Amino acid sequence: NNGLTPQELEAYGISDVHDIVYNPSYDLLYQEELDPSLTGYERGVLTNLGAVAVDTGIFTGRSPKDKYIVRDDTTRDTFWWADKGKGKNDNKPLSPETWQHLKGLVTRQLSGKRLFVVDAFCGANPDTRLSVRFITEVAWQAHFVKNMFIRPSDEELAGFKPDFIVMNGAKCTNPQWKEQGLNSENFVAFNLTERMQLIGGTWYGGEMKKGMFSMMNYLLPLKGIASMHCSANVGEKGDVAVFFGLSGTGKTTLSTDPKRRLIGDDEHGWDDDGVFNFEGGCYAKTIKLSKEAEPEIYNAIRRDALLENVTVREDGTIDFDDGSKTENTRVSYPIYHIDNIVKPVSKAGHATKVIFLTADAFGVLPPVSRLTADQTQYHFLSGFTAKLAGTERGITEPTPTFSACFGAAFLSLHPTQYAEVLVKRMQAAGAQAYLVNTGWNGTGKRISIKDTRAIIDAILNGSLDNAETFTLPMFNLAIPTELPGVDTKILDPRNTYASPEQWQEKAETLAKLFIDNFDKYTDTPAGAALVAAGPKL
Ligand SMILES: Nc1ncnc2c1ncn2[C@@H]1O[C@H](COP(=O)(O)OP(=O)(O)OP(=O)(O)O)[C@@H](O)[C@H]1O
Ligand SMILES: [Ca+2]
Ligand SMILES: [Mg+2]
Repeated sequence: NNGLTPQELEAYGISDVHDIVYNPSYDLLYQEELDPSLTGYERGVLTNLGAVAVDTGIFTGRSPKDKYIVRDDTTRDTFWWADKGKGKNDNKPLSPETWQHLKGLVTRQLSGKRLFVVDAFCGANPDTRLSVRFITEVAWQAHFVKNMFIRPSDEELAGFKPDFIVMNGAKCTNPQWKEQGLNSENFVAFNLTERMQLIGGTWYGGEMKKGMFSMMNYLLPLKGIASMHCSANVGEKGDVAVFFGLSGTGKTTLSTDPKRRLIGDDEHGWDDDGVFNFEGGCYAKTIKLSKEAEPEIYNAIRRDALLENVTVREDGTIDFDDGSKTENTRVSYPIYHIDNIVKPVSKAGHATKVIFLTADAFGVLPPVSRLTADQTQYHFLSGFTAKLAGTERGITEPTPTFSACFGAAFLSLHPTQYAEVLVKRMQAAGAQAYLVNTGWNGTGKRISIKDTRAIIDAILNGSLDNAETFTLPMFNLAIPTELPGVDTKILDPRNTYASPEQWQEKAETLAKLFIDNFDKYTDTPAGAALVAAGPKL
């Protein structure tokens, strides 16, 4: 039906496939999205910036409650199941039977129509990458995966064999859900024996992106390769830095620095050769976006970029400040929309700087701290930050949260498994870790992007490592006495309070939350020993 034969899709259970649009160019996608006869959520609008904008419907973020993984002989003893030992997680078990029902709904839905099939790679390295095949009936969805995943060359497509198949049946729902013990009529299901992901009900593109990240998070650590929820860049001297963090904490904004070559902004692996990007694009947040503060991200918004849920006025101009649809407004663009990037392949050497970004809503943690090896493990496992996004934050949150490894929602294995491989990679490279508060302090306002950038610079240029430091009580974090380019006043979180006693109060409350959260890791001699690295009242 074009590139692919209708019979190859029949193997997946899809029938009467009328027309196949295989690996569409950006030009065909542009034409497809602007088709005047499109209706509903398939419709695209042209903005004054040249980029097309879409409305993802009801779902403006991920639906963790609708995430299920089939429990069978492949995943039984390896997955970090939500219903097993100590472990707050979204890995809810699903029966092969219910899975077959869901598959029937999606294949029936995709049957008898024109489909968009995009073949792409997840992982920059040939040896550990997943060849993924995406099937959708909605043009902008194909566009999303074209932007986010690694676009294969013509010769690569020649002998392309899918390792994983993602079927997006956003238009259908499961009416038998109550009867089947599911959360709702929507679903994001994974089956590792069949190597497939099914999406129903939710149009949100993030589900495909994070779904494959969840799969990489399962496969890579099993072979000794770290799978990380971080941004990464390289300086001209070949020095690599990785920035860990949750939604909206600064991974994207802080890694996009003109003096450094961007490797990626969200998901990376770490093998014997170094750090590699899993993706071929960036997924930036756009609420309150200002070209003055984020010129590189602003300029990447042009033809081929795909805006999501932003408010477009009558004259086609965008209102980036408007969060009435959702505060989780986004834009995806192929990585090349950023000028200073690593190419042709998104990879670099071993990371020597590991930065943990935390958006502290309590206004307790210092702007920056140099972590000891034990504190590194402790804070990585604790993953304290704020859920300021992921479905609509920046006003409906920040919700204080402890997200193991700074990405609990995408972990398929136990948090300790990610911690050990990461610690292994850091040791071999002599990497140092730092904790950075991109959140709030005593002023009730977020730390300015300018002060944060100066801090990142200080870390990257080593001025932080050679600065005199003193210990912050309770948390026992080593903070610099002064830093070039940064206002000395903010370095000590107690100073932003009219009384350090006010700080004491909040700091004791936060410390208790940390101690409470960590107790679930004290089971092993290791976890038990790490308690000494955490807060002490
Ligand atoms: N000091 C600061 N440092 C970083 N980001 C800041 C700061 N002050 C405000 N922000 C805002 O916080 C948000 C951080 O978003 P960013 O896209 O970097 O999050 P992320 O870590 O990449 O999240 P995700 O995992 O969802 O991609 C941006 O909207 C940015 O403008
Ligand atoms: Ca992310
Ligand atoms: Mg991002």
